Amino acid sequence: PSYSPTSPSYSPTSPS
Amino acid sequence: MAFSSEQFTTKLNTLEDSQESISSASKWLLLQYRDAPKVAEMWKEYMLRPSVNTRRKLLGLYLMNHVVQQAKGQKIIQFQDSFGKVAAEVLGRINQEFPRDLKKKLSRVVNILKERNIFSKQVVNDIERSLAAALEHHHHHH
Repeated sequence: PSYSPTSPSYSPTSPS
Repeated sequence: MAFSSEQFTTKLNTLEDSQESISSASKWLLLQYRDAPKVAEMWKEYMLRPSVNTRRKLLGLYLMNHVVQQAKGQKIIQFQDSFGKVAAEVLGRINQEFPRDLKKKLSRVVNILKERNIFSKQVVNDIERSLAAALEHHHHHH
């Protein structure tokens, strides 16, 4: 095991 | 089998709590976003089943967490839309079974989730309500 419940992956919110 | 009510399910039975095991399972599941609503349902039912253990639930939590997170990353709302609703159940029911330590890992998942708003605030609240109902305690903000 080694997974992060956080992760560096994310992106701004957008309606499209 | 392909797109069966079992492909994603067999994945759950072969996950590992590590970055790449989850990443390989995530990137694949991400390729079949068509199955997003179905997999969200099968995912919850698999976690809510009495025949699953805390580790398999932790694995499922990590898989869906990467899936919904990476989904928002490329704006694949089908995942975060479907998974979000069933999340409140799973995360909130496994919260009643996870020992303090796995529950801490989930607590971060619920945190980063609403911090980044991977789901809708209603879904965020429903997850919080589910965790809350496990010990009947609440907070003045959501």
